Amino acid sequence: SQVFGVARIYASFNDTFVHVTDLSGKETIARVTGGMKVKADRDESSPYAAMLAAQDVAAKCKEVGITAVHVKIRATGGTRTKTPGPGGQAALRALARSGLRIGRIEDVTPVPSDSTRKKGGRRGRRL
Amino acid sequence: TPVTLAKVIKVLGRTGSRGGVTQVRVEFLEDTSRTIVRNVKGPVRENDILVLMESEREARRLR
Amino acid sequence: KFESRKIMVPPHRMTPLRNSWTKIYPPLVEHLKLQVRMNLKTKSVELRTNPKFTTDPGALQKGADFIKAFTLGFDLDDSIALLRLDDLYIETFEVKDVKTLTGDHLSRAIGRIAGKDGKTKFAIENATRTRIVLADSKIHILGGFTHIRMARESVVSLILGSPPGKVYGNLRTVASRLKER
Amino acid sequence: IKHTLDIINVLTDQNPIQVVVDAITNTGPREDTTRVGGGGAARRQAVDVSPLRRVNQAIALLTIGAREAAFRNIKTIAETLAEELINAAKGSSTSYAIKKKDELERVAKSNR
Repeated sequence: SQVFGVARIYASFNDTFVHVTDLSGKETIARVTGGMKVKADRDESSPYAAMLAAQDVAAKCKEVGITAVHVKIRATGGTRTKTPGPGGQAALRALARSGLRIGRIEDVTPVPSDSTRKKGGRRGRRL
Repeated sequence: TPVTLAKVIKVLGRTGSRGGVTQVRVEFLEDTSRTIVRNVKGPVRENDILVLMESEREARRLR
Repeated sequence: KFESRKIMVPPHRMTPLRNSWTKIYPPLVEHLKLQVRMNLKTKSVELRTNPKFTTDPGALQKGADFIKAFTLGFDLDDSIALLRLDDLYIETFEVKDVKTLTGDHLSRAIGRIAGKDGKTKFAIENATRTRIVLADSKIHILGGFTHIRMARESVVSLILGSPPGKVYGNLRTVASRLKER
Repeated sequence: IKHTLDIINVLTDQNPIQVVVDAITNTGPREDTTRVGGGGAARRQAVDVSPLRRVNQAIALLTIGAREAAFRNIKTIAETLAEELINAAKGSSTSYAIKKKDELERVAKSNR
């Protein structure tokens, strides 16, 4: 049927990566960023900029002609939050909205068995 | 000039800061299948006829 | 031209699922025009769309968000508003992502986020125009992106030991500076 | 009004009541703007004014333009009002309410 790809969505607290690859992790096909899309420094990781970057990715994949993707959404992992943010959620909303074939939705977040010391100190990290 | 002809079918209430504008549900007169939500300044009863310009514009709420 | 997604059901949420299922599935079937099946054996909700239905590929995503948010413990009507509004999203965090807590420190932190009779939590949801599920170690926020950001500020304020009165002060500050604009 | 209908007769419009009704029709702003709150910097939003208010608005604009034109000249109220109804029964932009109808509709189109 369709040409299957590998979509990889990284969700940092400041950024959203959408990353289309071939099978076996071969080569990068479509790869933009919310940073390179929207010039507002407040809006570097908005769901709006995430949807714009995801539609840019969909446009470049249709330029290549590859339609199907196996999507692997991914949080920061490590020691920061292990659930991918609403940037990845709106990116999935956009890649559904852009009419690309979706093979399989999987949430691959790197979970440590047993973590080391975080960069928060004893107090807590942020705010 | 596209003169959009419209029909009032359902009033939604009184909105605006001053409480003056009206949200109106609209049966488009030329094509029945379009139901629009518009903002009308003035007195409107049911089954009235409006004269819009754009059938495609919709505004959510007002303050 | 079918498209099929499956989502698992935990038994913790399965009893409200089997209770309110009669209100859950018809707005997906009729008001959103999606094909909805349930394998109660594997506890799997199966959302598939057909050539019969309206070709709205975003409606399948919003239905998956509907079933996922109800799976996360959120209410029916909030997830129906997710079916209506697009700008509402979900945050999900852990307690140990922000500050390491152990034993009764975790319990007291959860109690200070909740407050007596939920009065700390509910006053958040009125003033942040969001909805929150406080799971075991998980927090789940549902609302606009600026609004879930402000709820994240409030809950990170609560989790680091700050008293609820300062949270009411910052809460009414953010509410006053947001409702005015 | 009787003098004005006589003038619209003698200015080669055999149907002066139709001249009145066409000036009502051709000078009604279909959509206008209201002053929404907007969050401090109060923008103006295009509302689509009711046709009863379009009648009210057109009659108001015509009477204002005629009262402006007939004031401080030798030319009578009947002649100025007939000139306005003839230049406004068919859109010519030499009358008053044609111009102000155009201004309200261009503010409405600019501000939707």
